[PDB]
Amino acid sequence: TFYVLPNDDTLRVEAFEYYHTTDPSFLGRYMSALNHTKKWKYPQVNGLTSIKWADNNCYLATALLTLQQIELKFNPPALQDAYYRARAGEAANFCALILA
Amino acid sequence: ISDEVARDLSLQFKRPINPTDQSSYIVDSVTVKNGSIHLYFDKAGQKTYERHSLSHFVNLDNLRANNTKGSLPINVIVFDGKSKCEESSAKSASVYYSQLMCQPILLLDQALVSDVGDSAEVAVKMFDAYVNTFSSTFNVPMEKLKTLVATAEAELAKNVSLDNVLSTFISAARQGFVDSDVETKDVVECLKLSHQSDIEVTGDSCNNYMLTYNKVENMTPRDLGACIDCSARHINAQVAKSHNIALIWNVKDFMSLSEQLRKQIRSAAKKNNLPFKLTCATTRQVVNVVTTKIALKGG
Amino acid sequence: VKDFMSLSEQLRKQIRSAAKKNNLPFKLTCATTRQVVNVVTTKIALKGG
Amino acid sequence: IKVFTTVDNINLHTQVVDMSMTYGQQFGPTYLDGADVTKIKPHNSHEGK
Repeated sequence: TFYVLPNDDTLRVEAFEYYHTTDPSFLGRYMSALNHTKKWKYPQVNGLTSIKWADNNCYLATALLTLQQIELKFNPPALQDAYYRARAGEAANFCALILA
Repeated sequence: ISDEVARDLSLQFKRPINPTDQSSYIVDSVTVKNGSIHLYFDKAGQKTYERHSLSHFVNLDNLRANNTKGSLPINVIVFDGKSKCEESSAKSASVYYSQLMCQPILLLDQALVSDVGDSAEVAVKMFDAYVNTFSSTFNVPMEKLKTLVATAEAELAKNVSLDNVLSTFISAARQGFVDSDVETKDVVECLKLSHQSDIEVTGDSCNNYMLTYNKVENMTPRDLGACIDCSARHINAQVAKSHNIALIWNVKDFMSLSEQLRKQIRSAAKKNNLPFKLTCATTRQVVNVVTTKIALKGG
Repeated sequence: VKDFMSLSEQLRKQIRSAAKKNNLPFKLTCATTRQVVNVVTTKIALKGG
Repeated sequence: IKVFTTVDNINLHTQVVDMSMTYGQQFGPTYLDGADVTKIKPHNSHEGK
């Protein structure tokens, strides 16, 4: 399965201003990864998110566990809101952003 | 001639007559430009508007229907829309002045006119209110504040932005009275939010407490994650009242919350009649309380 | 609702037609709250000068 | 050193003091757990009190 998006430099400049990343191909890869990660399920154990093993997600789950227990703040407001949602169970978008 | 007088005249002259126009109309929107105010209304299904000077709108009591002057400089009558009593009598009372002025009278809701009152010195008034709040927070001697306000007067004469002027004012004033960890931007944002939302501010330590009425079932995931980050707790209202405990939250964390959540929390607090203030402190007070830690049903 | 009323009829019709053509769901509300969420958005305003 | 100070005993307030002078010479009458510290110079273990 594949996805296609046109090119617009103004949108990429705005995305860089919001997210502080200069990658011109960030958006397409991020969307492609997010679409695949949405297929997964993220249950919880002892109030901490658990993930069924798939596509070598062990180190990703370990990083999630590390982030769940430490003081953490981010400069991009979008990333901070994504972390907020992930700690509430919407970990798919945050993981996709981290991988992107 | 209006309908209220047309019938009487027809009865007196013993023959039908045709009225020319309605007695009054209701204004719906207001626009202000170049020291003048524009009023808009719909007449016979079509948009209509008029222009008038803003100078006469300073004194609202002069345009009230019960004015003892007996004359109206303008064809605009100010009345309270929520007051069903006087708004009904205004319609009847407008007839006399319409006949005196030989033209229809415009009905204008009081709240909109109250919002209308505006100038360029309103920013200066807001700055003065911020200074008064800061003084109440810190009780600095008046003379130093007066000197700083005198400098701020020249700054306002320069017509600089409110943000930078207030930042410089607080940075100069904060010396000797504010801990180094506090930043000027935090104070400025807290003052702005306090003015806009009518919230009192104190410098004491926070507690991050909330009532049971703030049910978690309606929570969005983002706000729930924010609550997890701030580590909030629930407590009974009467127990807090017995110990005389108010609602204290960090200004930055409270701002990070959603608008709807903040409005709901404030509404619940006002319904329970609980004092509530925001703070810039990053520490938690320790008082003998019995509270339940808010958390998800993780499993 | 109030902002929608402030708009012109032709603009509302064009917006609704575009939304329907793009299969985009759309609703109205009387609330005064704003959905502050992460989105790459450009503010509709005049050009700089 | 950095130490905590309070009035309602549950609030968040913090003070920073120098160990060269005593507590009383800088601030005044101060006590800690029934022990007078007005005329006592601090040491390392007093951090965080």
